[PDB]
Amino acid sequence: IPTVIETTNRGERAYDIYSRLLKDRIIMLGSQIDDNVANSIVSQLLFLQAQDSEKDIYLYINSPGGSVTAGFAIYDTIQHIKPDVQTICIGMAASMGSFLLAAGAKGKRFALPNAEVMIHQPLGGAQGQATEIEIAANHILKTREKLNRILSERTGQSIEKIQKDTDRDNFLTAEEAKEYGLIDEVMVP
Amino acid sequence: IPTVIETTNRGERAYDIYSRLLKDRIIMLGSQIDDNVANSIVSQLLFLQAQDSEKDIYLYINSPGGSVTAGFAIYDTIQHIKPDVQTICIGMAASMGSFLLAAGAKGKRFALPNAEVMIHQPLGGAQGQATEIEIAANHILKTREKLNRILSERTGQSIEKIQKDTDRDNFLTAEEAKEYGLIDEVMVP
Amino acid sequence: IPTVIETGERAYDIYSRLLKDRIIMLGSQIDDNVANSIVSQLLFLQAQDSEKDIYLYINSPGGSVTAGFAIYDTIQHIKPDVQTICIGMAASMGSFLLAAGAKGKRFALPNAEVMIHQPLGGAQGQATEIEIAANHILKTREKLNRILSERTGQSIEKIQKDTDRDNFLTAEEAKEYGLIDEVMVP
Amino acid sequence: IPTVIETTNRGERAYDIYSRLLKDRIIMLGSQIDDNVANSIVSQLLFLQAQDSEKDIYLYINSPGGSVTAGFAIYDTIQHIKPDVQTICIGMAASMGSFLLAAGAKGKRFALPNAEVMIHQPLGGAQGQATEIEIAANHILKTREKLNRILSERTGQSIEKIQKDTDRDNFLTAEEAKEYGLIDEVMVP
Amino acid sequence: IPTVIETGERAYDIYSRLLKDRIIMLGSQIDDNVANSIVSQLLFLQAQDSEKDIYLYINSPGGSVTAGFAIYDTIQHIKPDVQTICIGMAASMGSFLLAAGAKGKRFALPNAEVMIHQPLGGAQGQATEIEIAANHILKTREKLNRILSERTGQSIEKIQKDTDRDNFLTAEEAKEYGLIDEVMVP
Amino acid sequence: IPTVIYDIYSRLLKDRIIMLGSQIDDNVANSIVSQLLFLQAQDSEKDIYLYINSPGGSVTAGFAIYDTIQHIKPDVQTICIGMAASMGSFLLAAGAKGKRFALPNAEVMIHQPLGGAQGQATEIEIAANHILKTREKLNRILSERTGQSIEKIQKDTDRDNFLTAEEAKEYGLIDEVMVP
Amino acid sequence: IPTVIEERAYDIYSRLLKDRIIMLGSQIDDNVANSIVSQLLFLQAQDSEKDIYLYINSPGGSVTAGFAIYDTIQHIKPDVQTICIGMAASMGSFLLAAGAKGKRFALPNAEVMIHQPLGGAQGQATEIEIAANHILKTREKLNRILSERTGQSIEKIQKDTDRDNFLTAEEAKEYGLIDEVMVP
Amino acid sequence: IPTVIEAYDIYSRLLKDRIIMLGSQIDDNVANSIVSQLLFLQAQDSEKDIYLYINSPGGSVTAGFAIYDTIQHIKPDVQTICIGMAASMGSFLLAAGAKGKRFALPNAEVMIHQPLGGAQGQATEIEIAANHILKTREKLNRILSERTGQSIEKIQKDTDRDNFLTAEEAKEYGLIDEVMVP
Amino acid sequence: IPTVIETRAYDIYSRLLKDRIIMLGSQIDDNVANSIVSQLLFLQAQDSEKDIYLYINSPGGSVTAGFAIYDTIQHIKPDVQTICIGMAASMGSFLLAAGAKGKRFALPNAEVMIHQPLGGAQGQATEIEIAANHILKTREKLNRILSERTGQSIEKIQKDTDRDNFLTAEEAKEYGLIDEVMVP
Amino acid sequence: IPTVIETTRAYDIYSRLLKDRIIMLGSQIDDNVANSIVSQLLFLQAQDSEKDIYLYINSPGGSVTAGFAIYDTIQHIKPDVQTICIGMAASMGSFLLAAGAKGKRFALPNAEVMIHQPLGGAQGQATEIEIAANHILKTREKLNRILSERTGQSIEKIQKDTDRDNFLTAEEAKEYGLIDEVMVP
Amino acid sequence: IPTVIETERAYDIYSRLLKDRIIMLGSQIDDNVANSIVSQLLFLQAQDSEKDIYLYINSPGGSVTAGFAIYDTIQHIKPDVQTICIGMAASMGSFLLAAGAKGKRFALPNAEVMIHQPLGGAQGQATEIEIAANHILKTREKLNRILSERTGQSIEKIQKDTDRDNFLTAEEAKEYGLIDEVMVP
Repeated sequence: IPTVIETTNRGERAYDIYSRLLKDRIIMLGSQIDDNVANSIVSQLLFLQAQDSEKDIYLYINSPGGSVTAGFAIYDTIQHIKPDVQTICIGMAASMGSFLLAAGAKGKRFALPNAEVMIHQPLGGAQGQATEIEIAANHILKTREKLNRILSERTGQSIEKIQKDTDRDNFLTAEEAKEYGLIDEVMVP
Repeated sequence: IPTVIETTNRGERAYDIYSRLLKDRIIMLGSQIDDNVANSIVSQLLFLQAQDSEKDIYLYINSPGGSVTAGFAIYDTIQHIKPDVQTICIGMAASMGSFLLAAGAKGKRFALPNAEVMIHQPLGGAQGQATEIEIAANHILKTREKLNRILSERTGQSIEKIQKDTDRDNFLTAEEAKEYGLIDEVMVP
Repeated sequence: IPTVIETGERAYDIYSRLLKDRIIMLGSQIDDNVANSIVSQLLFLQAQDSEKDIYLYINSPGGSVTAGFAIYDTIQHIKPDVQTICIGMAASMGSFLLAAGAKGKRFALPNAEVMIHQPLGGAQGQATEIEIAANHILKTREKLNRILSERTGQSIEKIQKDTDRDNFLTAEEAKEYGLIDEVMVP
Repeated sequence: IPTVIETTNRGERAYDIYSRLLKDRIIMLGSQIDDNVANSIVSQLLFLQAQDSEKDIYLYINSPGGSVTAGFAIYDTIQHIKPDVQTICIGMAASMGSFLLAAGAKGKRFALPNAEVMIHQPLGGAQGQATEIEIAANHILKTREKLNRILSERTGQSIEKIQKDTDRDNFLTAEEAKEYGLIDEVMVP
Repeated sequence: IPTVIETGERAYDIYSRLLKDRIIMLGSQIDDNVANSIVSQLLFLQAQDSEKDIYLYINSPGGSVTAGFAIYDTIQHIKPDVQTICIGMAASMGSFLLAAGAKGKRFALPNAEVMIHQPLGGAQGQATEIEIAANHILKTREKLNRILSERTGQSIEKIQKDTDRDNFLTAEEAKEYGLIDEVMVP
Repeated sequence: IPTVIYDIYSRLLKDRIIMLGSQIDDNVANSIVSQLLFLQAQDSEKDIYLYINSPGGSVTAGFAIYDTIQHIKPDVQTICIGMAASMGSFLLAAGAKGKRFALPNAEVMIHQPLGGAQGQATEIEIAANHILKTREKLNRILSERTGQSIEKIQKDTDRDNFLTAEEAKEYGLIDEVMVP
Repeated sequence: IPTVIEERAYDIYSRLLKDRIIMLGSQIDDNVANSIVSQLLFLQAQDSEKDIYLYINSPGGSVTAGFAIYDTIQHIKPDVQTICIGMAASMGSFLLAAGAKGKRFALPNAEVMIHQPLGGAQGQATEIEIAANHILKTREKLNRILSERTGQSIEKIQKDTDRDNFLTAEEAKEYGLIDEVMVP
Repeated sequence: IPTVIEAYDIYSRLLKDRIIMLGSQIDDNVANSIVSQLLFLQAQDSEKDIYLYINSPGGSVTAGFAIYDTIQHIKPDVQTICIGMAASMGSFLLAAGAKGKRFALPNAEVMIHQPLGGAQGQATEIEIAANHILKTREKLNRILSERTGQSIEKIQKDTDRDNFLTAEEAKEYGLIDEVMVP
Repeated sequence: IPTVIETRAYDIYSRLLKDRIIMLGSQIDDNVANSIVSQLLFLQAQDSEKDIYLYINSPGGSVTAGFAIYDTIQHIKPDVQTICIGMAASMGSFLLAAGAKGKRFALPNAEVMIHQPLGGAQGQATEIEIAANHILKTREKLNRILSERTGQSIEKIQKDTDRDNFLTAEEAKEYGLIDEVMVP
Repeated sequence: IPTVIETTRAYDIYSRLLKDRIIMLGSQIDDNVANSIVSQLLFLQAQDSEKDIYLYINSPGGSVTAGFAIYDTIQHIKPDVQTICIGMAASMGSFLLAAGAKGKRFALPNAEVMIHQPLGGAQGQATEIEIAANHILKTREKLNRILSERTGQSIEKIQKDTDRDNFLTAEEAKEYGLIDEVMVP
Repeated sequence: IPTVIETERAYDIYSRLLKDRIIMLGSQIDDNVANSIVSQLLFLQAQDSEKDIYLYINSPGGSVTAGFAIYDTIQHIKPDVQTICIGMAASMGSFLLAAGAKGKRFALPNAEVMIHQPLGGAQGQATEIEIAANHILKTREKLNRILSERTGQSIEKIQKDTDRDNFLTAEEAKEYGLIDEVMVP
């Protein structure tokens, strides 16, 4: 991670490249989504709204997904803030990564031509007593319904179709992701 | 594991201690119940029926429990064979051990005075997709119903009461196990 | 494993004395070593008497499909009828071997469980190596479904549907399905 | 962990993203609650009161919970300081996290629409002699009572209801959490 | 474990040859596996002769309470008198079994040690789970103290006091306490 | 720990606040002793505020902090947050008289020191004598600081003794419970 | 391993050995090869005229261990029938094709797999060259022998073994690895 | 490394001359960094050439496409220079440079091959994984076909096993334009 | 361990047991002590008059396990001759001294070592005190018995066992740990 | 790693020596280390395309590929790169030492130079092992060819002398043509 | 381990050779091994205290303590104990070889003998290290003195020869006095 040096009338500024890009309202999500990652992204979003609530924000996504709970922290923050959040998929947007890709501002969800999108049903686990397993089962099914419902609103697909299409891992081309309604445009070079 | 050797007209017979007791129609269950242990108990039961279909068999139980399916293999074999199987609890009959104790011939289920009996919910696990966790949850809840129903048939308790009494680990005195109907008598002196 | 002595002096282990009554016990996972023992017992029993029934008790979570087919083919190869009796659980290749018993003589005890599902495998390496591995496992699936179809009376398409994920069956459901012939009372 | 560099009369002052938000009286909790996290949250609260004892503090919560003890250190510091501490649930407030969510200024406790709240009873361990195990059991039962008592005061639900509701893991939607009295309002986009 | 032979041909190990003289050697930690062997030997010895005394040698750090009660209850259930002889160390459940021997026939060799103490255990998980486990181990403590009171002649309250921490007793001190009846001479 | 290029603990040290929020080992004791010595050098008259959330740790490390507290000129106020257990409770009771506090839901625990002995009987005797000797040291100082007798403290610390904040005040480990 | 008593006491494999049946139900290493070879030597010494039955369920293994069994089969007087049950893979399928002509069998659902020998090489470039030459030379030996026993050309075998190649019993017969599929 | 605190390391120094250095395996972290450098350099100057030095055993196909698509998206020409080795996804990124501006040093090696992957689980899951990796192979082949001039059929044959090229053979293949002479 | 058959298959240790010889050639733990005690009780049952020969090559071990063997030796009727071969250290040297008076031997190059017992204690100060009190009491028990068996004063043994003390067989004889050094 | 502070700016000792156009190679040669050496070489050329560069070499060698990244960069850039062996130049380290500018290859009196044949490994099918064998033999030929051209030895002689580990004295390395002079004192 | 049946009684090969009064030492010398060999020597003496015993030695040595248990047993019993070195007699194994009956110590023509210092360890306080130091030095003296008596070599020579590993040819072992003859053919 290289450093960019910027000189001002008051003194020198040492930015790492991500922080230099944040200066231009660009946020780079390039890893698995967890609590520490979600914390960072939410904080960048809150900060950027505070700087200017009218200017667009650019969220670059290259992510195999991860925690559904961490993903919803990002999702809710995007919808809560005033600025439009553009979403750009580079490389891969899988599971919760694709859910956040589809969460960008209407008309401002993009994928580069060779980017891949994957949709699937959530993964979890349960150990212990039968009643403990029932509780964990009921919970994962409930979050599944919630993910499908929201994805339905954002793509225009029926909840029933999404249920069918996510039963097993579903890899989508950038053009297929447009057809599906996950993105609005493929950014042709 | 000590050896016992006996003289017959036509030569010498060296038995391990458990084999010598099996000659007298006694089976010792003193470990966790797994597929191997179940395979041994079932074979021992089938052998003893084939030797004499009239005479009682004696199953001593010191078991913390284990596999439900391995437990049912034993349970179903006990109910299938012609001879009465007496069940004697020594030390502890926990979980599937207590289910097997209650499975003995009615009137012939016993515990020694300081023996412990424990009843609980079946334990399990599942990892993977929501739908996979649903199948495994539905399954453990089904085997719980099955265990509760049989226990009800054998103890005289209601299914609703067994459901309540097994929600958490429930430790029983030998006399408490008689009152519950898991055994028939507490063996003095 | 307990010992049984009968009258020189015959010293049998418990499974060997049961083998004397033509009883074979499968109470573990099916791997090459297990399959080799079962096949060997089946060949021994036919060598002893090619007319008398053989009794195969099954309590198995399954295992190697290939080891399962060794047992399956040996059952169909030999002359004696092989009765299959499910105790506890017949899962994966276990259930397949249960359905493989002599027609009219496939049994389960009342509380025995049956589970049917897809074969499991793996593939690592180059795209073409993964393709070969996928083609292979999809072919063994078809082979399993076709045989299972013949033995149950269910269509190949139904078995494909019913095995997509783990399918737990009660003893009564297994009979209704055609995996067994009778549930054994008492 | 991105950097924000501000120009001040003195020179070039750089903050990590969380430190720039701290300047806006925003504290970000996005992890397990252990003694290190508690020490950090507490220090941030003590710092913000010293900067301004009148203005509100904003505490964002995305936490699986953790140490009851570390959780109470944060709870007690919140009630101690003069400024109102608004609490906002993003993603998940589970266990001691939901307790801290309920701990915000009354009328100023929030969750974003897709945030989840989980309540449960405390977890612990006890090894050794029967009397040592008795000491540990008595202690965890007292902290359970204490947690229930405070939650009652924060939510308006009875101790008897909370005890029943926290016997096993209890997952709540944002709207259910509001109904329960754990939060005051669900923040609409 | 050396072999002894009696002239078919009788090949015994040393413990097997001692079992002929109704001697059982308990010289290890007490678990279900060990309790299995001891209970079996006791049942076998009763079936051979229900009048003759049984000799139980004890060199044990103790172990599982429930496994110990399997042995304890079997000793009380069978017809023959079980003499207990402590060699080296009888600790915890070992000391409990030593005290369990037929009244008048509990022995320790002069330099043997006896230790009495609280039962040990563990609880993990929810507050309610820890409560159940705490209640259980307190209950079994009460059961052990109650029986030790009967067996030794000391009051329940004195045993509770004396087992709060590890309490090492000399052979003579164990006789004074009522755990044994006589110190074996010479 | 939110950082400015001043981490959060350094900004509080500027207010004469020392935060103890971990186990007490030689490194932690080093840091706190150094902070205590530093704050004295800044101003030898102004109070110091020591927040305690500690499961305890090394008796040796705790004593370095204890003795440093008594050695320096300024009063050191002790404030228990969350939990002060073991050597943490000892350091709580070690603050300036009238200036020992606990927040309402804070917990205090007192007990015996723990240790180990390995090797020859005489080596085990030396180590047993040493730990018994340090227990007497701790009990004596606790007696002086709580107002309870050494005889009662020996009884009360035989096993893990968990105290409520109001019970800790009643015991004399703290002076006040900080409302609200 | 169960016991059989006639008084004599065999394990089941030892019982079958009396009927001149050898079972190969594992990976082929030096230990396994030693046991098979010894059984073949024993059976010939018992009776040099009667057929031997070699049941094969093997994922294969060591080529060198496989050739120890192969050469022993061709060296002894009695015909060795090979019967594939379950799977004959790699060196296992090589030994299946090594059975007496007209007497190589597979059961109807048995699998046969053929492929390249596998190996490793570490060290200096010259050491890697030697190991490469060696494994290429053993490949040619395998192909040449398979060619004689199946009737397929060396060019064809080279191509069909380039990657893993799975065959049904019927396909294996058509290939020339076995003579008949054992019905019913 | 080496460092000026002023930290301002050697790569930051080169970044100011519009030089990006790829000297490791290609994963998401590396792709993140490269993509960010590419976007930053375009923001500094939309028309000035960018220089990307490649010494890589390859890595993630998905991360490799992140860098690839960013190269094609931005306005500046991205020159690619192979030093040492450009293997698998590395060689793919070398071929991705501005036409006429893909280079290798004389003793640099290039290796092309099939994509590598895995699959465990049910027959249907292995099928899904197999179909996907076969689809990404077609995707890689078609793009390489466009960038080298070779046909899809040829590239398929030539990438069946690991194929090591000299810099001169890489030029002949059309993976690079010139071999950089001293 | 080799087997010996009579006209009836013993192993070497089982064969020597017929000559009333018990071999102690390992650490002393509860398992070993169980075997030795059982052999002692077995040999008394056969013949309560004849001598028993206990060969000792041991680094010692559990003090508790040693006392099981010690107390059994004193309890039984026959004399127990102790012969040190190689090394008798820790509880081994204690059992060597436990032999019948006049009948404790070592071979010329056999070595004897005496030292204080070893132990461990973790936990609360009071638990550590109990464990310290215990090990000090067992040390007093050991010195007291060694005093009686050797003729040296309790105060001398205490001094001499402070650290590890290696004795030549001749030095062991002078100490009173053995009676004679067996020649040649 | 100590700091040097200049007043006019904190420097790493290495970046302070880089002001004097000195590059230090004091470790195994892998892709990271090569990346760093190449970057330093390209940076010094940007600073001054005419002035000489000083490459100190203390290396047990390593990756052949990473070694060639450095070698080709040295040949590519305009400035002369002097090579100085301190302690040990083994394997690829000796190849790089021999790759310095003509007349400007040095070793200190007690510095050791070791030459040997490249190492590798191959697992899998016969055909995969064949591919890996061919590749390493081809890089052996390439290394020997370049060494032949710079030492003045025949390829035949270099092949024989690199068959196994061949340790050379500083004077012996000079006789062999791997260096030009031994640096006195 | 192969079985041999006599008309029916089953021996393992080692037990069958023990019938012919042959003991096979083909392992490291430790307390378990010593216990076995000692028991075989006492067993063979009890069978016939006049007939010779044959001890075959293929051993890298091991425990000095365990070695002396065997050594002292050889000299204590009445039968002559022949020692035959096959393969290797090293460390304590060469000591036991020299410990056979005079005139009856042999090595097969390609067998190797090695003699050296005993090896040990010491951990803890200075006085504890001092104790272990004195012990192993005394043990060194005891071994040297016995080797001197059995080889006819001086203590001073053996001390110098065992300072580091000394590998001997069978013919060298004869000239040294560890054996009496090299066995042809």
